Amino acid sequence: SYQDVCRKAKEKLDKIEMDAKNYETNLKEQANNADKTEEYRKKKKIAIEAFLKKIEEAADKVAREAKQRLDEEELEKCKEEVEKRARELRRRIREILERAKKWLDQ
Repeated sequence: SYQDVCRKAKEKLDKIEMDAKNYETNLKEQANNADKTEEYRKKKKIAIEAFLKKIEEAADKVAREAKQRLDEEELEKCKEEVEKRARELRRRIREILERAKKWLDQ
């Protein structure tokens, strides 16, 4: 049903968002203290970008599949809600990357 599809897509996006927040918390807590050379910063930035781009692939897949299922009344309200949730997740993922680059450039 459109109700189950909506609820499940939102639940999956919430899980991806929490995984991104937990990853960010783990960066600040578990990362080791070494000489922050230009090379160290570039190596860490490319890995963080790769990790966050893979989180974005998961969010994109959940959103595209939810929209596709809702396409095949209140169904339009659900599509708007899932798309708004996908956009906000994308902005949050972008804000994590920006804070991480600022954190490495300290």
